[PDB]
Amino acid sequence: EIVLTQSPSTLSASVGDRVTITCRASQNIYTWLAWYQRKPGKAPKVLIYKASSLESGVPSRFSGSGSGTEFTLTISSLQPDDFATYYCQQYKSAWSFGQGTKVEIK
Amino acid sequence: QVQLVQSGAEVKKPGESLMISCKASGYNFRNYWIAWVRQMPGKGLEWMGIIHPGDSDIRYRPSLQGHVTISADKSITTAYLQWGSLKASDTAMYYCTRITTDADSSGLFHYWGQGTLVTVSS
Amino acid sequence: NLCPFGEVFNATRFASVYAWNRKRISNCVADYSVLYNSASFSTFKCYGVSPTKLNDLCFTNVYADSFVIRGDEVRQIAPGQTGKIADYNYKLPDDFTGCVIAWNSNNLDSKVGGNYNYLYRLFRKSNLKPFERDISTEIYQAGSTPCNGVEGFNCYFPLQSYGFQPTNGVGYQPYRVVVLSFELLHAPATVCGP
Ligand SMILES: *[C@@H]1O[C@H](CO)[C@@H](O)[C@H](O)[C@H]1NC(C)=O
Repeated sequence: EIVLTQSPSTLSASVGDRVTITCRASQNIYTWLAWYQRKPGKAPKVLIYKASSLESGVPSRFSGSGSGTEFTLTISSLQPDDFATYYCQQYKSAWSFGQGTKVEIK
Repeated sequence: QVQLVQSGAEVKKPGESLMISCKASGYNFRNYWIAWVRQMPGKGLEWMGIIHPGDSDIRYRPSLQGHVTISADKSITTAYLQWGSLKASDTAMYYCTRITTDADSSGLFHYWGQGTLVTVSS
Repeated sequence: NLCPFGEVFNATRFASVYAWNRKRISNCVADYSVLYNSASFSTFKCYGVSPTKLNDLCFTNVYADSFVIRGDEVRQIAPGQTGKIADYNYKLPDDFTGCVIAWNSNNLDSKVGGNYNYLYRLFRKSNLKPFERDISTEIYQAGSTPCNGVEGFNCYFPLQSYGFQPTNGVGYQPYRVVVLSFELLHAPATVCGP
């Protein structure tokens, strides 16, 4: 059983701003963290896998970094399509998701 | 392109029998794990079980070992989730995901179905 | 009678590679054809003796040693091959007569959340001479500073735990491996085919 935490739970900025999302792990997960984007009432879409690899078709603004137990999601420039909620799901031992972080306009 | 399509939402009485399906197309149904994920209201995403068609290998969580049943029909390429007897705590959003397998890992939930709300009430 | 291959292949418990289980089979009649024509085995590679030519040719006694490895590490169970498993855990001699039967056991030996029962040795100071096992778990010294037995800097735990899951890569599924080995001595041929 592995529990993950996201900080901050809620964070709002304007278009073009730099958004940093931190996912912290209970124990060591190496680099088996994947980042999802979920629109309200829609299936989540994978953005980053292996904690640093971009998925095909995702804009290059999203970036993944970190290893061990400290992970970071960085949005280079916020844009109207970036407004959604984000989950950091680990898959080292058994699939487990974070509580999620919701972003919106300011 | 991989497409997963599920059925519409159901509203059932407790104690009944419910079967919810998820149709998979765009890939070879016999060589990819498909997992069921449940998101109860007020709780985060949480898997229930996995099923690999071709080997007929079905594995559930320890807590839900004898309450839900996963099944597959490769002739039509659908994955079924059925309840022996619906309870009051089974109301949630149910997802079917095709696991993209990576080495030394539990696999990545890559493609998701549109989801299906299930509500239990009297 | 019949040679008891049932309790070595269909056994419910397989030992790890650092403690590979050895069974001496002798004084019975060999039925290797069932081994070859089962078609349920992923890999069945035989050196020295052809699979279709071992049915009649017979020996004095055979050793079946079984363990569980990774899927991508089954290429290392062969003479003159390197790697972690083939150097620190299980090394076959270049002049090898037995052969390797490895079949996938993803539905048995892998459990969701991590099956950490199976271990393999990762670090040791000397290579393995053919056909022996080392079980000693003393913390070896990586550097020149003595660790006095206790674990710490420049002294690591030799054993490492396999994490087996049903959703691992096809090259990382837990493969159950049995190795057959034959020897020639002055003893009469106890084990022979039909
Ligand atoms: C036991 O192992 C043999 C191979 O030696 C196999 O042919 C047989 O089917 C196994 N038993 C069962 C019940 O499958």
